[PDB]
Amino acid sequence: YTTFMKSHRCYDLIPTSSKLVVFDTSLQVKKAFFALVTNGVRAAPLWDSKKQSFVGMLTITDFINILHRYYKSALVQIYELEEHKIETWREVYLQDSFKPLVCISPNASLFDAVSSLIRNKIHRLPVIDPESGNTLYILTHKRILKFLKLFITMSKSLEELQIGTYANIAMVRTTTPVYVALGIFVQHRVSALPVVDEKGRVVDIYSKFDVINLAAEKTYNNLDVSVTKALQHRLKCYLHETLEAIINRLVEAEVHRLVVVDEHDVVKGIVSLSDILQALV
Amino acid sequence: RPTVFRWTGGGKEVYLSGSFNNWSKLPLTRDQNNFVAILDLPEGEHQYKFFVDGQWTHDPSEPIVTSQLGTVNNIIQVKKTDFEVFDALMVDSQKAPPILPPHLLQVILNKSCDPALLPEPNHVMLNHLYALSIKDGVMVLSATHRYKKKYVTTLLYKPI
Amino acid sequence: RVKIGHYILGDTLGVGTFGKVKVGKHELTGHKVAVKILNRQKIRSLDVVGKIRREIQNLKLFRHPHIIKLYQVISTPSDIFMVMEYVSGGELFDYICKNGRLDEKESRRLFQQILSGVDYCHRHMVVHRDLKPENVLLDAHMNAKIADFGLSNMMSDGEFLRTSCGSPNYAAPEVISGRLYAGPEVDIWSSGVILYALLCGTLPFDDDHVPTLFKKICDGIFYTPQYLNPSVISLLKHMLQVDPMKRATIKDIREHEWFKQDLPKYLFAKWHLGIRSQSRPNDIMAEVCRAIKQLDYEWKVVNPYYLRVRRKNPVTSTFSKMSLQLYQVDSRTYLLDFRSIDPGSHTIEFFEMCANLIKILAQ
Ligand SMILES: Nc1ncnc2c1ncn2[C@@H]1O[C@H](COP(=O)(O)OP(=O)(O)O)[C@@H](O)[C@H]1O
Ligand SMILES: O=C(O)c1c[nH]c2cc(Cl)c(-c3ccc(C4(O)CCC4)cc3)cc12
Ligand SMILES: Nc1ncnc2c1ncn2[C@@H]1O[C@H](COP(=O)(O)O)[C@@H](O)[C@H]1O
Ligand SMILES: Nc1ncnc2c1ncn2[C@@H]1O[C@H](COP(=O)(O)O)[C@@H](O)[C@H]1O
Ligand SMILES: [Cl-]
Ligand SMILES: [Cl-]
Ligand SMILES: [Cl-]
Ligand SMILES: [Cl-]
Repeated sequence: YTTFMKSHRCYDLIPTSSKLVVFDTSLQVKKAFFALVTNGVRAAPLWDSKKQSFVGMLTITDFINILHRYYKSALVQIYELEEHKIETWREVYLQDSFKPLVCISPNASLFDAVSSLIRNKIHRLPVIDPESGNTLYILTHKRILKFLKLFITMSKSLEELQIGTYANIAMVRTTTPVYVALGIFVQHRVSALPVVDEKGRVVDIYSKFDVINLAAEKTYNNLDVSVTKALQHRLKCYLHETLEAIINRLVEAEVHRLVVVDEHDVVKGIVSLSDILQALV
Repeated sequence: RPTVFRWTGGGKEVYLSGSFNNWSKLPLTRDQNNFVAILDLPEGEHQYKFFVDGQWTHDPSEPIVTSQLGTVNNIIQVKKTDFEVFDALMVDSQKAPPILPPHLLQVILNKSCDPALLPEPNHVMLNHLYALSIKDGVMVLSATHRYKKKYVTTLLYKPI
Repeated sequence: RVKIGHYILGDTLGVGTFGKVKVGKHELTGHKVAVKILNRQKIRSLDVVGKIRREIQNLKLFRHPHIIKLYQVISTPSDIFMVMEYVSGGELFDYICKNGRLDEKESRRLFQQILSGVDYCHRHMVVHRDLKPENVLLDAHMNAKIADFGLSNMMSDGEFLRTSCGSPNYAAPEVISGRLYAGPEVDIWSSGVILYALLCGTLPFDDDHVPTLFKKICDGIFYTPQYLNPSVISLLKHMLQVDPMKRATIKDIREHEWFKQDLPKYLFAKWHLGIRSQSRPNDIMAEVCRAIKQLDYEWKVVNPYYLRVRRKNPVTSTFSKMSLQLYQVDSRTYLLDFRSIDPGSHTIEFFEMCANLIKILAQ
């Protein structure tokens, strides 16, 4: 199975015609998050004009970070987000704690890419040609998982094989404010937070993707709202379900994770797209 | 090692005598005002003359060589480079503004579905620079490029 | 016996774009070939030395049942010989002269074959301009064979063609108007007249009075005889569009109900370009030169409207090239186009190179 990845080049997964959005580090950070929304993209590389190279990647995590790090109140402006460049914020977020750009060549194997995702604990990996130095495509877990499912022509229970995090699951409630919830994604470094009712039963899920709605609807200035109010603008699995069926359920919905739930719809663990690709590595 | 011998002029009978054929009257074939003969010769120096209707001559347009005895024969230096086509073609090689073609007025960005995915562009509009009006003192730049049999439209958000 | 390869050169078949074409019968087998003769001295007299190099390169790797195959190129010190496949049938033109027009079924068969070849060329970024029934030869079994690639040309990424080559009756409006073109569109117009000629036995655009011929061509106005099938009349109306943007694509022809019939298996947020300054074109060129030099960039003035500029990178210490061309949109406005010429990102370096110029320029 993994032998298939070590053979197939990154290039094969790049679509016939794609769109890439690049922000110069000198761009005002608020303009940058609105551009991610208008262009309908979850990640954009960053070109440092002074350095004459791609120094990094701007994602929703950066928006979650600025928001939670700098939100003072609903009554006051987040003056930083409003007037701060991507470079000014990149310096604050990464002071002594520095992290360089992680990239893959289109000639390199699909395995090299999957291994580099888990190696650096990232969801967005840019593809760069060595000679040209151009960023071609942003390789995601969902795209690799899609190509792999289209290739399958194991077979045991989710409890038997034991894949993913099943201990101390980060969660929110119905009434939980967005600010509080952002603070969870910050200290825990997780992608989504299951929303639970009056009892242990899970009614919804607030993902990092549901945070771009704040940028889109320009509502980020009020993070005092409950996670349910926030989700007003618009799936689980069982421990006895087979791995092949779980992989099938995730792709026939194009979702990053599934919740391992109990008989009375109560959370017991989680299984992310990241974990499945790791087991097959 | 084939060499072309051609006599541009008229005649009832034309012949070719050469070092390569021990100066024997080899006859040339007429088409129009051209009398030809193609023959394999070793890569070296060769002398030749023509016997055009009872008269010995050389092609004045072709290189000659005058003997110590006052004999004028044409000369031919069949070089190795003359044999291979691409080697020969290499040695051989030594107002008002245009109206804008309507093709450049067709983009893939403007004309549900995946926001990243785009239509295949016409080869003709690739490498061309497109830009969106400067709003809020920030310039937007775009261009579609190709890497192998795939295309990438890069958008640059650069302040000005 | 005048020999080349091992074939005995015979009678002149005709005279092509750059030289005579002769028959060749093999010394032993008797197999017949067509030999194009290109005098090295005459090919250097016209500056076609490069064109011939390309012409060979292409044809030497092509292999389609409806394109005359180039077997071998023999170089001699004097001339160059192109050994090609021979077809007994001769011109399609002469066929349509002796016999009349072709019956719907027969016309369709041949048109499918020609278009197949035309597609194959375009699929290989080669555009044979000058596509006429005179350049469509037939074999003993009545198969079309595309032949004079002397006026052909390559299709480059981001570049247009200018050469107004081909016969006036078969030439596209943009070709006769001498305007710029991409390449495939001009072959489609020619394929359209070839289709007309096959069905009607006459030319759609024809007149002794040259100005009224050119008027009709640019007015895309022709006669459709009563005997013509409305479905093929719909195909011709689509192929003979004066606007290239409204013209049929090989994909649009392939999709057509007349074409498809009995078709054999074996064949087949507003963005803006550059900047638009309304000033005098001679003054815009002087302005862009005053702008490029004010940025410390080395260039080369080709046309009085085309410039090729290079920039030394202060960080990666790599030279990056880009070309500038000024076109004419309205009768009132003109626009300046920026093309990329093939470390850090080449694409981004280009964007940054252009941006500087625009920040100090009009519309
Ligand atoms: N290739 C990369 N090189 C450097 N930093 C990166 C890269 N990709 C992402 N990052 C950083 O990793 C952090 C988390 O990003 P990520 O998990 O990919 O976001 P998302 O879940 O929205 O896709 C961010 O602070 C971002 O700047
Ligand atoms: O014509 C031109 O411009 C030529 C330029 N270079 C040439 C080289 C050759 Cl070899 C010939 C040639 C070839 C064959 C014949 C024959 O028909 C076979 C017997 C008589 C006649 C002339 C012709 C030209
Ligand atoms: N809500 C959550 N609580 C705890 N762990 C989680 C949660 N969501 C995902 N994980 C785990 O976090 C890791 C990375 O997940 P992800 O960010 O979703 O790709 C994996 O080991 C997941 O199992
Ligand atoms: N386990 C899940 N069940 C249902 N919807 C989910 C789940 N995980 C993510 N989503 C939805 O997927 C979107 C976020 O996308 P992503 O982070 O790519 O998975 C949001 O609309 C979430 O509600
Ligand atoms: Cl002829
Ligand atoms: Cl015969
Ligand atoms: Cl035949
Ligand atoms: Cl005719």
